[PDB]
Amino acid sequence: KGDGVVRIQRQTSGRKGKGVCLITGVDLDDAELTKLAAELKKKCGCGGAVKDGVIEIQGDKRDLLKSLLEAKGMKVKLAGGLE
Repeated sequence: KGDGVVRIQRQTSGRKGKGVCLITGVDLDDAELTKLAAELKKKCGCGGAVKDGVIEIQGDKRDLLKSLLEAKGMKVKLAGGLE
């Protein structure tokens, strides 16, 4: 009962120096995807752009990402791992 899963990952390069955020997987209508990325770029600090299902977001706020995601009631895939 959802049809759509958003997953936010953070490919950092160390402790603190430069982190990136890639948003992809949102299985939803194409026009709907543009509305999602447009909402995050509305009040997140830096207008992020989209790229054929690939929205680039510069910021390590994965925590806030899981929140806005639970706002729609869809599923999420908080990525992670120990390295």
